[PDB]
Amino acid sequence: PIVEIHLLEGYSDAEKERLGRSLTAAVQTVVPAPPEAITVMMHEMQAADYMRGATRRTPAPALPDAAATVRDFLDTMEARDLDKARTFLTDDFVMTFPTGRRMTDLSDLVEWSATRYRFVTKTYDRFDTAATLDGPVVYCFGTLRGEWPDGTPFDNVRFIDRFALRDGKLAVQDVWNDLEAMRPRG
Amino acid sequence: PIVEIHLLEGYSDAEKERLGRSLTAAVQTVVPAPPEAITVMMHEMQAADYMRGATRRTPAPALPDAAATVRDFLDTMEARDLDKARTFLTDDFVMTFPTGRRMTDLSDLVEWSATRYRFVTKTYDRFDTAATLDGPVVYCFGTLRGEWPDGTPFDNVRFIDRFALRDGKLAVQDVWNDLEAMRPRG
Amino acid sequence: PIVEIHLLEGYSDAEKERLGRSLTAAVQTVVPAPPEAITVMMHEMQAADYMRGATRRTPAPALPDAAATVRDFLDTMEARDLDKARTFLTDDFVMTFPTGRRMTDLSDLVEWSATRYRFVTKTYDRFDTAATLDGPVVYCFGTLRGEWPDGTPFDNVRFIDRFALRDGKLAVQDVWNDLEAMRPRG
Amino acid sequence: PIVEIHLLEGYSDAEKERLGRSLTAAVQTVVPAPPEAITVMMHEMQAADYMRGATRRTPAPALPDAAATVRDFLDTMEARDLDKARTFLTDDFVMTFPTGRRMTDLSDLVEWSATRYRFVTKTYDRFDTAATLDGPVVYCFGTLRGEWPDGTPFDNVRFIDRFALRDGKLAVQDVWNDLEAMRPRG
Amino acid sequence: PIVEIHLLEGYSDAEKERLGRSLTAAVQTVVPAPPEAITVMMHEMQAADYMRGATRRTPAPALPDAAATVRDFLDTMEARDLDKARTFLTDDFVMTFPTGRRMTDLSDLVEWSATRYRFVTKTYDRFDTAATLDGPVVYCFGTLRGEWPDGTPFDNVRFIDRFALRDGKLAVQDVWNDLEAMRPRG
Amino acid sequence: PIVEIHLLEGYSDAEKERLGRSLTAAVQTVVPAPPEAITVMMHEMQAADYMRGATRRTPAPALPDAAATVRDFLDTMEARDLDKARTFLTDDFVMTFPTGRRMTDLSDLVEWSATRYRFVTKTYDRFDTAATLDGPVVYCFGTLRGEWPDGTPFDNVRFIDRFALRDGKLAVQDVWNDLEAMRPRG
Repeated sequence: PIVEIHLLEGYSDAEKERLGRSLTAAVQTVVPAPPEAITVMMHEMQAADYMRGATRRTPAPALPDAAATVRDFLDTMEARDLDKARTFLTDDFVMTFPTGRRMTDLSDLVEWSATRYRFVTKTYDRFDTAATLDGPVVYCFGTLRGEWPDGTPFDNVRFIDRFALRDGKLAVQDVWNDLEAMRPRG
Repeated sequence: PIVEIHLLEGYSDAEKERLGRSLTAAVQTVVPAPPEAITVMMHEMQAADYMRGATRRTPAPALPDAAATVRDFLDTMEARDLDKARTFLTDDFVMTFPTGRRMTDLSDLVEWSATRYRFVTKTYDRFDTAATLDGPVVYCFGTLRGEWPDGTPFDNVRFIDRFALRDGKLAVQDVWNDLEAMRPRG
Repeated sequence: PIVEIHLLEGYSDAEKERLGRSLTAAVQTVVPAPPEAITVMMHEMQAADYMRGATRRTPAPALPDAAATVRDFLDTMEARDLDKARTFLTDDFVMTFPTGRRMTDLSDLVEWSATRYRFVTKTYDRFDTAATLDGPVVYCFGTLRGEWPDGTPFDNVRFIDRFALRDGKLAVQDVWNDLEAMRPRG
Repeated sequence: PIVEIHLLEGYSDAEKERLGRSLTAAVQTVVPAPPEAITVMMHEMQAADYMRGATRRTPAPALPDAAATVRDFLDTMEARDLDKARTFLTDDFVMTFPTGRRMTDLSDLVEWSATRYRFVTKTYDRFDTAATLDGPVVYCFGTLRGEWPDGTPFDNVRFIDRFALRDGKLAVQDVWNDLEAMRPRG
Repeated sequence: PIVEIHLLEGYSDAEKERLGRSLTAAVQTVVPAPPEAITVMMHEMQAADYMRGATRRTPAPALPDAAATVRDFLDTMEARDLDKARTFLTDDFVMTFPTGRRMTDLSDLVEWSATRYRFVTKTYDRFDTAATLDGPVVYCFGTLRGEWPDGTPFDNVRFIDRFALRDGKLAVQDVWNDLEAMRPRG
Repeated sequence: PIVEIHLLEGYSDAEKERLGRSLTAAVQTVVPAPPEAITVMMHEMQAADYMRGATRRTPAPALPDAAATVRDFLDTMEARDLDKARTFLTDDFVMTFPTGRRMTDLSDLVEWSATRYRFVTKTYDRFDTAATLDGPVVYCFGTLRGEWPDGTPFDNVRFIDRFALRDGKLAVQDVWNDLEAMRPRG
């Protein structure tokens, strides 16, 4: 299958590369061709060579790479830099953590987790980006290492995060993980 | 943006529809245009009209709707019809459940889960399909209702499933949920 | 130059003909290439093959030929079949005749016109259709023959009509002619 | 509908805009779509990227905007600069004014009109271009202000002009107006 | 590289296959890509979908396969069916065989060859078709088996034929071979 | 017919010219259209605008003009400059000469031919390049002049060479000629 996309000039090489990869995978959700049977060609237009409604149009500035934004945010939270972390977030950002704990302030999350473990560090197995008609959604999963409250080190505890975005910013975060399934009880 | 895709004739209307929606959404991971500003045009070719390496090509028969395949599998599992559930699976299908329990035989899952709760029933908040270069990956999440082993009822226990597919069959299942986080402890 | 147009299936051959000639002529308003150096290709899409905003589009019916509609209306007026004439008009149709006489009701025109001449019959020299971004606009000019109020015959009195259309119906008529220039004065 | 046009490099942004608008309007003579639903994409080729006959082609230098040419000729005539006015004209230019007065010399028209009014100056309500296969045809209409021969001022006397062009110059002019309909009579 | 060709309906599947292979090969005379990297797509248009100079156009009836025509002529000469062989030929067909012997009558070739060998039968290693703008040119080469005039058998005597064609018919034949280089000498 | 080819930027004007003429000639092997009915359009893509298998292609430099390479090599062999002549050859180059003599060392050809004639020089009637799916194949033919071993001059002895190329180098040479047919015999 051969995909052509006509777009206005001004997107970077890295943005074209994301788009090309995204278009290729889209095809594979229906057509079981190997990526190597799938071609994407991009035709760039200058503003004077494009009109819609008898009117030139302004290119929509590119969204950042949603998976990179999520990783940057999650890195910034591990560095405990809440000021910087907030710059990734919409005004109405909402987090849901295990138990259904719903929170809108990053400080609330620090206090709530403080007693659940001393710290946790993420190892990422995978980032998947789900393209929706409401923009991208990011899933990332892997394992946690850290220490329980009494200091006991743990390791290889599975986690997954889901982020929904709006206009490039993180708008919703949901978290599921295996901490309470691996916590020592007896 | 205008997307054109050239493909061999034979795909159903519903397949073209999924394909067009996936392509539209793929654009939106980079170009934040209103879906109204995004056009998809499909050019259908007869076998005789298309050639690569100087030879006609075989129409690769369409994949099914992966989210619907996942939903049907999970429904069948809830009906405890393991004979049918296995018709969804690759021969090397592997499941990972909370604690990192890695299982390849649905029977193993039944026995392992039997002690952890009497039953669960899934309410689905959302499916998302992540188009990858290895094919579709399906994420679905929502909440569980059921009973703890002592017969105590629960509901609204968060869960998330991830499925990776291969040639229209389910190849990998990973599961994360809030059961151990919500389970009553003396 | 080579013009490609992509459109939904279901236009007749004659409609495709009109569209091809119109596109060719548009090119000739800027590029003084001979018509033979201008190619038009039409790609036809089934509904299933075309999507904007993740939605199939319903194919409209083609507009009638505006110049024929005008001719038909003017013919009906000459036959004095007002009921039929009105079927050609928008509810807000407006006429402007020499002296700037502005009229909305066909019956107003026959009354106003009756004192000006016994009758007029149009010979058409030319129709022209101007493609505008509000729709087609038709111009037709030629000569009138008739009799002045006292019965004196006349012939070859120049006239021109302009019609603006909306959705295939006649929305504005402007009229200009040489009657008063040629009228006998005692 | 999506219109693509392939043309050789060299046309200015303004020429491209004219062409884009003409193609858009052309579509609207058959397909009842709002301009907003109609896209025009231009693909520009360098000489080395284009071949017809195993040989290259030289682009036809663009036509000027016929409506601007007409307006400039008419402005010039209002300034009474007949030397300049003639540079707009084909050698066989022919004029027809109310009464069927057929004229080839601009000085003829000056003499003939001098009897008819002291002066008139045009206010333009609209320009329309009819794209035809023999090149553009220009219609413009509006009103005249001026003075009758005895010095009585008039105002809002309707007029319409039609110009046929040949290779960018004015070849035929036809005029119709309400001057004799509005003239005071005895 | 992606090659697209737009053409009128009416070509057979076999004609399209020849066309696709020739376009692929053409690309390979300049672009050093393997055929598997070269895609050809054909867009077929009904007559109503195509316009040049604002008129429909009639497809040129396809040419026959030049290399098959040659093979058929040569097979016919091996069965010695001269009357049939002359149906492949232009009225001014010319042959040139080793020693420079030029001949226009097939029966002249029969008499000349008679004393050079008892018979010869062609095994074809290859046909190559040279796409020139002045007509097709067919080269074919391989080996001969047969018997010298004294009955002594031979095989693997190399041969090559060149044929120029005109409007589907064989117009020139040139032959070179190793018979005299292999002939036994006293 | 209208051919479009999409390819990476970087081909020279002369390379595009060869490619356009070749595509044109390819069409003409099937569609006997006049060359001015055949247009070729080339669409150039930047590296970042083209993907296959979700990865960009590295453009490989255009092939040289095969018929020129062949001519250069043959001129160099006439000059007896084997060192230079070998720069044109693949490492697995193979020659077949009359009698089926198969040689891989240019030195071998000089020994073998030295006893067959004093020298020959080629007068070329024609080069034909055949576009094949294995790459370009060059045929050139004409006549030889030289001297038999005893010094007796000859001229007008027919010859034909066939070269197959690989990555712009000569990989196979086959030769057929009338030398043994014209040699004086005791």
